Amino acid sequence: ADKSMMAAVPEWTITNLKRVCNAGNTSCTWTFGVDTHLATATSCTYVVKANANASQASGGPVTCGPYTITSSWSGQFGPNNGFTTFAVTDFSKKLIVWPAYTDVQVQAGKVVSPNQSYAPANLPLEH
Amino acid sequence: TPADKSMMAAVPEWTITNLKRVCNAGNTSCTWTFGVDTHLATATSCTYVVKANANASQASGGPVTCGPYTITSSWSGQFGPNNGFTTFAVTDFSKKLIVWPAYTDVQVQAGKVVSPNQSYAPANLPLEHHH
Repeated sequence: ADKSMMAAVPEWTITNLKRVCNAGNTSCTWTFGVDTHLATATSCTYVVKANANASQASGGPVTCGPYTITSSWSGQFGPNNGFTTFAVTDFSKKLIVWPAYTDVQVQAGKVVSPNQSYAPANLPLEH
Repeated sequence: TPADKSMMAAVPEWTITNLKRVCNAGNTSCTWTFGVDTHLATATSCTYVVKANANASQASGGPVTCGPYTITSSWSGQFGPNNGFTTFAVTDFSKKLIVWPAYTDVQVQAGKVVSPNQSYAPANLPLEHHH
């Protein structure tokens, strides 16, 4: 038997996503909004620090409004295809999305356009 | 350029089949076994081993290749240990598609197959095959 874990709600849009890292790459500040389209959007500032290579570091958990956010960077496909995945969880709703951005997309410190939308999945936590 | 873009690919959901975690007695190795069934093709069977000096069940794994897939995993206790959960990242590099199956420790701790099989909608990952 098969069960779809995808929620029957609109995709969540990650708005105006950008990554700004300091000169030494020991701190990267990600800013974005989370717009579920069914409620007021949430604005987030998400800072990842490291002794070296903050852009490769795993971040969080960070709270932003109803969300708990982490991130993980992967160079599994080589540096040219490095990418960061966020895990954005609304614990109250038991919903999770995983926005994922290549370094190519965010390296210039400009906002990613278009905004990217993701379908939430159910996470069967026990409250 | 449009304002917004759905990243969800126009393909059937990938079903993770017969998922099981078995860790050794000292929790220095956990073997996850599961299939990736995209339905568009016959399923791929995978054996995914995560090793650690301690607490392999909490350790990040991969990358491991299984058929066309590259797989990593990360465990999170952000909601407390009773709500620990493992998230996989399963990417088909050639198709530029990725899913993130996620299982709570409660679901897998018995070492028994998770049922029902859980399916996930793939997202597009805009990797550059042409640098």
